[PDB]
Amino acid sequence: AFTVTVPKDLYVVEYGSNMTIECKFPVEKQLDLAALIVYWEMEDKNIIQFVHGEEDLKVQHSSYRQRARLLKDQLSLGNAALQITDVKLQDAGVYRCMISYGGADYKRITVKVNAPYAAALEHHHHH
Amino acid sequence: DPALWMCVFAARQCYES
Ligand SMILES: *CC(=O)Nc1ccc(NC(=O)C*)cc1
Repeated sequence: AFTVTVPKDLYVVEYGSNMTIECKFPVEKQLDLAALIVYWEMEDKNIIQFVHGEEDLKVQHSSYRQRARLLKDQLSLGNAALQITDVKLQDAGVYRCMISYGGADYKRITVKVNAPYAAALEHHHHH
Repeated sequence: DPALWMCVFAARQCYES
C-alpha cells in the first residue's frame, strides 16, 4: 500500500537551535502537486496544511508562525521535511505527519527540548 | 483520512481565534 516512514522517531534538540524532522513517502519520477496533501500536527496544534502547492498560513497555530515551514524542494524526493527554527520548550511533544499522495498514511515522532549544558552548570553551582 | 484531517484542522483553527 501507500506507506509513510520516518528515518527516526525521536529527536533530541537543544533549546534555541533549529530542527528538521522528516517523513518519507513514495514519489516516482516527477511529483504531481495536484494529488499531494501534507499535514503536520503536534499535540493539539496545527503546524502545516499543504494542499495542492499552497500552504494556508491562516490554519497554522500562532506559536509556529514565521517559525515553522515545510521544505518544498525536499518534497520532490518524497521527503516531507518540517523545519522549526529557534525551538522553544513548548515544542517538545509528539508530532505527527499525515500525507496523501494516492493513498494516505501517517507516522508519529517524539521531540524533546532540553536546556544547554551551561544551564545544568549554573544549577550545579547551587550544589 | 485527508478529509478527516482537514476537518480537525478546520475545527482547531476556528477554536484558536
Ligand atoms: C469536515 C469539516 O470541515 N468540519 C468542520 C467543523 C467545524 C468548523 N469550523 C469551526 O469550528 C469554527 C469547520 C469545519
